[PDB]
Amino acid sequence: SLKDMIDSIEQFAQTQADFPVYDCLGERRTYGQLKRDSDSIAAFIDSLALLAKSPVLVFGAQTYDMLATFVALTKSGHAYIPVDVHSAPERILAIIEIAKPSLIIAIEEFPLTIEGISLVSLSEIESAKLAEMPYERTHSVKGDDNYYIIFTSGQPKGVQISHDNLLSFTNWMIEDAAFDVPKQPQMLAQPPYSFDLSVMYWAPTLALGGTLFALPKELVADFKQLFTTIAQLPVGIWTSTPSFADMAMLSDDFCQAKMPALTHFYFDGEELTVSTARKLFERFPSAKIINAYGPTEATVALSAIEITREMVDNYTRLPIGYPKPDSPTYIIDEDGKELSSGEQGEIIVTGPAVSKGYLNNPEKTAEAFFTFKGQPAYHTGDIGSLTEDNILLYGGRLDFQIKIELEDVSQQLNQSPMVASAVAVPRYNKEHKLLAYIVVKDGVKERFDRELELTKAIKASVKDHMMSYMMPSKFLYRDSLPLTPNGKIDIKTLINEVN
Repeated sequence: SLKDMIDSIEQFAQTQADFPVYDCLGERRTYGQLKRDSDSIAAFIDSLALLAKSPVLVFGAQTYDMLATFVALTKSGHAYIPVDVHSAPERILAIIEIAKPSLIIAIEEFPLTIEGISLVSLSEIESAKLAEMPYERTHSVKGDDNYYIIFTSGQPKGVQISHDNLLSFTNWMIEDAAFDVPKQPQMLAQPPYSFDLSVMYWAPTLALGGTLFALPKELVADFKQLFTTIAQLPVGIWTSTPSFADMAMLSDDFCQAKMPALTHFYFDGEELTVSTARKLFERFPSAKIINAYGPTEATVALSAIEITREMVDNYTRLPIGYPKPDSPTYIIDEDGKELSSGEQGEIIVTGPAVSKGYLNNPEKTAEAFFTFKGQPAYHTGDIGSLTEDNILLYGGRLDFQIKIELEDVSQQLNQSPMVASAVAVPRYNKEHKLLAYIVVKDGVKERFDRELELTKAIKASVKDHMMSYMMPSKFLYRDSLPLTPNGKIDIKTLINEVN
């Protein structure tokens, strides 16, 4: 049972000083270096005489200095706000208005000028590391103090995760049979620090003293090379969105033979498709696949389960798994009434992993955060249900249960032997409403004179399992789907594209 994230990495600094905590295509850093580097940055932070416990915005990609800096802020009692190098300047500016950081640490070149706030760059950090100052933790973040603030993706909200929030996620994850995390795990680090899925690699990794394998900023660009460089890393564990795995599927190198070391896939953030999973079993016969689910507002994930071939062969949708023992999760009616097994309603999460709320936004906190049986609770905005087995099943976003949930129509379509992926979207006219974007498997377009014949053909492929009222009317064909900065299918965009 983990007690303090920092205490942990501090031990590994005594216990396995020269073991690698970080690797970027071969340039490595060790637990001993992480301790000294972060001790010295901490010292530099304290010398800046920032207001106690103020948050600090850390802007960069996924280099070692990002992590060293995060650890230094935690040591010196500051929550960090991670902002990725690719985020839109308006997003950055909005984040800065909401969070009112006392300092900006631009570990990559800051793309803006913001007067009124202290700004420090990479050179200051490197100069602090080079100075090797000593550090004693007198005012680290502990308990209910913010550990990090992650901004959501509408208009942005700042989710406050406390050290206690964090420990509850991490302690579950490393004790969970599904995840089954090995000692000193060797984990890919593909998700950006601005997205909370990244916690799913750095927390268990730092807690179990493994190594993070990070990729350079410019490989994020070209996908042919990306997946070829990833291929060469001795990574044991792949953590990403399912859409990112779908992209990996287009590479010859994404397979057992080229990635002999790969034992586990951890997915969160997005519906894991039956088809994606089947395909993963094609390329990695021996790999285990873990589906996990949770909102940012409850620390990364609240449930998880192993995916089997039994499930892939049989099910329409994949399960999102067993809720964690310390975070009681409930399904509720629209009236607030808890539902018995099997009925569908809003997923509600409770317990010590629930965020204390949205930084400086009490209206939105009051709307989503409430007390359920005297336990702090969060409205997920997700529809699902609970099995007798205590297994969460996913229906979809409340925003998209349009009565059925668009998500269901979508997965019923993905069942077509002709469809690569589909998304059912509605058309609006006065705030008044059934279509679907389709990408077909390759070599399908060419088998067909016109769109109508293709549409009739697709619609016949799925008819015997699709209720009549759930079959959309017009299909809109594209060659791929738009992807959000965080590796997700951009549903919002697709619904706007059809006004």
